[PDB]
Amino acid sequence: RSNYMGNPWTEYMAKYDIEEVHGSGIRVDLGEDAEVAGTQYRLPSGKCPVFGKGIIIENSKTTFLKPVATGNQDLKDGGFAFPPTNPLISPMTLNGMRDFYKNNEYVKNLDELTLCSRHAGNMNPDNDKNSNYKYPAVYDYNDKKCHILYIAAQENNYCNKRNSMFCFRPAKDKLFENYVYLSKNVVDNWEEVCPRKNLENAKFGLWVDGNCEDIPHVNEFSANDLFECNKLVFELSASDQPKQRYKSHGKGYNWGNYNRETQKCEIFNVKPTCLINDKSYIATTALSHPIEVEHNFP
Amino acid sequence: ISQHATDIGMGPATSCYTSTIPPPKQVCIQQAVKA
Repeated sequence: RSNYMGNPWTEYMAKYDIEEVHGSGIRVDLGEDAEVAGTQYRLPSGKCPVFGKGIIIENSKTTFLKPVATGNQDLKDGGFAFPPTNPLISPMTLNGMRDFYKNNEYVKNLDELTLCSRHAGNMNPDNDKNSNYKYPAVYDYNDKKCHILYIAAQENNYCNKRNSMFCFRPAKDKLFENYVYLSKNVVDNWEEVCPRKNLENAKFGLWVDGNCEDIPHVNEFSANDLFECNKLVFELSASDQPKQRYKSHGKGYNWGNYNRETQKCEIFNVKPTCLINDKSYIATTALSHPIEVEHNFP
Repeated sequence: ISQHATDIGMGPATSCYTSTIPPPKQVCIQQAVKA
């Protein structure tokens, strides 16, 4: 029957269909495989930018963008970023990248996030005959710097001793609020087809028989503010981390309806198909920025 | 453990790189990455 027909929300709600628009893990994105000199590797592949995502290394929230340990350094002295090269490839400012690609009309005018992704996808290992492997990156809005990540791993907690493998986990945090985690597949029109802003005075719902109905079942987590609700949705979202096949393809608890008055983060794993206008609510996603709101309804 | 490093996303031990965006340019890590 036609219970889902005549939905005026279809185009507007397309960006909230995370399996379709992102198509990979969020918390941990390892949605693709790449063969390099006989060995199979895992790599981030989500089509959307992940706003406010960083990696916490053994309590330290200020280390993951530091270059990876080289030469005589012990492994725990470094972070996850590409080490210095001659000439320098990473980090590079937005202006530095626009200047670097000035003769390339297909690259030079890309938005900052897509440009960072394409710059990180540029240098290919000489061992990689088929150019399969493309590094992920972090864009820092505070100083407009693109950081190529040499380490594509996002979680490890097999971990411990300065030379032993460090323990690490992904998270939204005040210290990561200006970061953007970018896979090699970030789409050039993410602004149009991916989430970013939290929706003020709105709650996600499901369109049924010409009306926007409430999500029938939600998982209630208490949250002091929108930021804490966004952190909880991220912690529960699509994950490609090995549980022991290890690909979520974007499936997970990716959405939350934040009631600012009851201070409840109403978390769910089914895609929303409409919005309800309710002044008590803010609609968030695991991909969304933990602070920014869009005051206007829709 | 070797399999675990691959399953969590650890990438290839790589020293030299070549651009996929023109012009072709070689870039090498002067000192080896701590493994």
